[PDB]
Amino acid sequence: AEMKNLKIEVVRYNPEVDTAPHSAFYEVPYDATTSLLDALGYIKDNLAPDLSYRWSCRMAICGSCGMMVNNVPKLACKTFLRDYTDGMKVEALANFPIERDLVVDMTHFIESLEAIKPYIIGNSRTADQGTNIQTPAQMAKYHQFSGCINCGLCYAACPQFGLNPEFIGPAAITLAHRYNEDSRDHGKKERMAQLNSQNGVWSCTFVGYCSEVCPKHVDPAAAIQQGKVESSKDFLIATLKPR
Amino acid sequence: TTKRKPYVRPMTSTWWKKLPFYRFYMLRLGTAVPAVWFSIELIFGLFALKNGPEAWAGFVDFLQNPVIVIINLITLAAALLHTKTWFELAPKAANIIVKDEKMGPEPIIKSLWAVTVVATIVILFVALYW
Amino acid sequence: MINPNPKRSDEPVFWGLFGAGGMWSAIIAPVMILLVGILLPLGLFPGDALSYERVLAFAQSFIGRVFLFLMIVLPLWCGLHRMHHAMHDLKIHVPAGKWVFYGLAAILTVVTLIGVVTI
Amino acid sequence: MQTFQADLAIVGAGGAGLRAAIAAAQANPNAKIALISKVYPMRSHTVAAEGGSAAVAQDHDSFEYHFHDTVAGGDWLCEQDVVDYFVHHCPTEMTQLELWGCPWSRRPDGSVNVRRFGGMKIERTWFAADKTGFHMLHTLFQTSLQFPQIQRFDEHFVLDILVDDGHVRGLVAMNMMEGTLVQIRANAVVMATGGAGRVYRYNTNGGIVTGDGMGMALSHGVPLRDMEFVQYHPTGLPGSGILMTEGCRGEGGILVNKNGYRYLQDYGMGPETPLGEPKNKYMELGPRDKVSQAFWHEWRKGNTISTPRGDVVYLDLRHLGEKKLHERLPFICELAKAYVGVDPVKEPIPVRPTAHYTMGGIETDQNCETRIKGLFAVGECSSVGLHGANRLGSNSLAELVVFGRLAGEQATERAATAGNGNEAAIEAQAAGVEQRLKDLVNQDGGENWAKIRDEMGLAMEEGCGIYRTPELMQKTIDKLAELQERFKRVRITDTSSVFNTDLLYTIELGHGLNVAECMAHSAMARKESRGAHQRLDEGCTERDDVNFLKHTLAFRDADGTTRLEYSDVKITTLPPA
Ligand SMILES: Cc1cc2nc3c(=O)[nH]c(=O)nc-3n(C[C@H](O)[C@H](O)[C@H](O)COP(=O)(O)OP(=O)(O)OC[C@H]3O[C@@H](n4cnc5c(N)ncnc54)[C@H](O)[C@@H]3O)c2cc1C
Ligand code: SF4
Ligand code: F3S
Ligand code: FES
Repeated sequence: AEMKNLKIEVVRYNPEVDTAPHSAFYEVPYDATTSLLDALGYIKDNLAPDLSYRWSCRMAICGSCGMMVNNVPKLACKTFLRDYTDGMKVEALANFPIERDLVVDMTHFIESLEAIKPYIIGNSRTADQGTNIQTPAQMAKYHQFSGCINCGLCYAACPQFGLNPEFIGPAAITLAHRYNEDSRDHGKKERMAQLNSQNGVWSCTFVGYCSEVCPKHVDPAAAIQQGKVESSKDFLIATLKPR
Repeated sequence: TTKRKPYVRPMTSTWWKKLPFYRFYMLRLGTAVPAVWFSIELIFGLFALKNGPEAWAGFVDFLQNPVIVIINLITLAAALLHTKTWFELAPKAANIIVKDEKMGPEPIIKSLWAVTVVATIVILFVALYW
Repeated sequence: MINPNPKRSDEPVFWGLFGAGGMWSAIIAPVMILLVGILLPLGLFPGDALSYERVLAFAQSFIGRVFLFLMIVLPLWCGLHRMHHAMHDLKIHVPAGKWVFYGLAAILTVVTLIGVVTI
Repeated sequence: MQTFQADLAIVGAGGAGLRAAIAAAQANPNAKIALISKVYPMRSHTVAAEGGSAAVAQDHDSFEYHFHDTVAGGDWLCEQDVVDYFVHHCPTEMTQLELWGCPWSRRPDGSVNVRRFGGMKIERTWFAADKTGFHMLHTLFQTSLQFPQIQRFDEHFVLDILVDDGHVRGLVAMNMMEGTLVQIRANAVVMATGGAGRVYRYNTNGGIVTGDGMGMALSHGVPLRDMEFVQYHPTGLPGSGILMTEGCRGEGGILVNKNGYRYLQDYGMGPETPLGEPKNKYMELGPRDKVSQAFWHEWRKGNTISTPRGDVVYLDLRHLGEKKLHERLPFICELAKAYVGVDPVKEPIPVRPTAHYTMGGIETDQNCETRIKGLFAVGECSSVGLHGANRLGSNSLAELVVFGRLAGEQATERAATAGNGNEAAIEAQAAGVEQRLKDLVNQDGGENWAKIRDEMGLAMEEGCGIYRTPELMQKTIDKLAELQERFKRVRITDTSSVFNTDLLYTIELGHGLNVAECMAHSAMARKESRGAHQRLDEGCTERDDVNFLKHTLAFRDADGTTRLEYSDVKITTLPPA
């Protein structure tokens, strides 16, 4: 047989030399199994050694893949060339600054994640006492929301984040919600200030595209609305404490 | 000094035009306009009602312009769209576990529609039949 | 880097109203638009069911006073809330946006309240 | 070079590195800890594990059973005092992970559930759905955020360590985004860089698992221990090498050839068990080595199915059904559909043996310390003497948290009692790194690094696979020597400073070649068959406790040669025979 070739448009940028990003074009051989990740590797190996990008796992579990394919945020390792025979344009992950080629500044993402204290709080139990008790029912409360691989596709997806870079964002809020709903955790109060902030849940207008593009089906949109409900309760209780 | 020059892509006011998913979001927000327009119509109808039979007749004539009719026909379509989309979204606020599994959202959606269907019948019955 | 001591937003108040408004207008707006907007003016109703007399009887009745109040007011708080964010998302800059829309809602609410206690 | 101060420096932010970082923060609340990683922590390879972590838990279990399984499964190349320490500390650490929030799967009563891996008789493997590594790592990472003692250096690629007068004094790293070098001074340094499975053409490993840490240690006269013992997982997807977990066969899956025949019964793992009832030690739940070898035999008979990506057997899961699949195997179904166009409900999954885990690694004692004072090693990058000649399924994740803790605490103590070294000698070492880097950049000769890589991978696959011969091991040894010459003639055409991966991938390959040579040389000299090391030549096809009950140590001298010394295996209560 003979492998079919595909012309791929990769949006290059080198801050030492370029004043703005600019498209380049590479013919890449492919078959039904070939991923955008495979193709990026082929390019670097044979066409442009200076093509920089993030990746590692190759199986859509680490989250370093994140990038725009035809204005849709996707993971390179779960994007396949067979599906783009009419053309394929690859850009750096949207709503993040472009540092170099397909590598973006993820700092705000990490800082948002850190801010919401994503760890068990206020549980005095020690290991000599054995584990906590937690039923399937209790785990079902937060479990889906614990599946976030921090790929940041939901940030590229959210136009509110595009319009407001201080918005702590879907994944960050989702993680706060994940611990807030963990029966083992007692630090809900330690996380609300952020969630109650205008840059917290209240920057969300429920566009819902974060859940759409989420490769691990976390449904962060649902975590935010539940967050809005929880923030509202917290507002009411706060009004009624003249203490 | 750094050798980095972070390129920040701007976001235009036409961001929503590009992707049909963003378009349906904007169209949802769009439903607000007729809704507000309808609430306004009702205030006119309310005060035309208190000013007596004369004012009420002028209100009813307005409603059969019939450019207004087409606007109201559109208003109805918007309201039904708002309903369809509202019931798709409200379920996401509930975190309900049934038999060690997070429920939803179909069981809730169906219920909301059942209430809408009954309400419409109960109200149409009460308003017209007597 | 990120604000450690952020101001609590007052959004829950408006969101709550927006929430009740959307739910009310989802269930009850279609039939009402059909009645007032279409059936009434085209005269597609039996006898004197939607005649001036019977409407006034209903309106003036206590249930009608409360019903017409919520029917008008609840959708406004939902709709004006949505317009407030349509401006933001279209990047149309509105001076004192917060106060304008929610003030308009306040105003109209009051005007409606005057209406349902008669003028 | 900008210079930073730290009590201890940790190289790598996987399971082991984080656990170490957290431990040191708790051992000394006033400590300043520098956690270094060329990726953001959560991209570390520990994230990809789906089987589980071993810890004794059921009433009818004993630490002696877990100790015995490990030692026997290690074919008696385990350091028995280390195995004993290990088993006794797993429950503490698995429970602690639970306390830090790790969502371990549960029984109805709300206690943690366990299941069977690594051929074990009594089930003890704790599991977080089929995302155990993901959950372990994210739990560990996220937990580390509350400890301000830990200053992370995210996306910093460590180049070399700083050693003087037999004592480690810091390290040199490149800020990947800036392109600038940085000195980190610390009187204790913990290597936690993962294994070296990317020296193989086909593997289950993430791109980052390049053997960097093992290479750096080689450079300073620290030997790499038992490097010949490389573990293949028997069921990986062809081409990509992506892991299809043992869980598939745990939930009753089967392995068949082109004739639909369950070949495993003919290779000593009979008799066939019925579709509903898989039994431990039999058929598709037989010994890992026997299963991986069965494929090879079937390939010889021409019973493997042929595909574009390679010769395969079929992993058939149709007879499982939805409920079982989507409760315990959902991710496998996504993997199958995406990477081989196969729906497990309606079709069989193609598979073949695939390079997986690096049993060998940096030589350490029972406290995770190397022959260089203050320099520690932990996790897959190390050889603490836990795994001997074959690692037990699900003992790797437990090692990370058990010895990660130890190393974290141990390193805290050395730092405290270190005392100052010679300032000029150290700065000279730092200059040495910066200079060696400039030499590589200014290097030229028009060789493409990628092709050397491609060929290294092919050589390891052919020479150091499931079945080994002196012909092909020599062929691989010679091939690597060739590629080492070619490496000096490589030219790195990208001279940019902003996230220049051309330079970085080339450095990785350098380490890989050094490690690959240790693997091949160790294998060639080991004239016996033991665990994952299996030979076909006359007089080498069997275990030999008379002559080869000993660890291989591979040194690399300044002249670029790979020399071997051998060391003894500590026995306590379980001698062989
Ligand atoms: C697909 C798969 C499934 C598995 N499943 C299981 C299982 O179910 N149970 C089990 O017990 N074991 C399993 N294993 C084995 C086990 O998960 C790994 O051996 C273990 O997680 C490795 O952890 P680590 O901390 O030693 O290294 P890693 O997790 O690989 O982390 C290494 C760290 O070092 C950093 N690093 C490396 N080089 C440099 C450098 N030059 N500069 C800076 N940083 C550097 C990396 O960025 C990374 O953060 C599995 C392995 C694979 C591949
Ligand atoms: S939520 Fe879904 S998308 Fe947003 S980060 Fe976590 S995983 Fe990536
Ligand atoms: S995309 Fe954006 S605004 Fe809300 S629901 Fe999702 S976050
Ligand atoms: S490479 Fe790990 S997510 Fe795609």
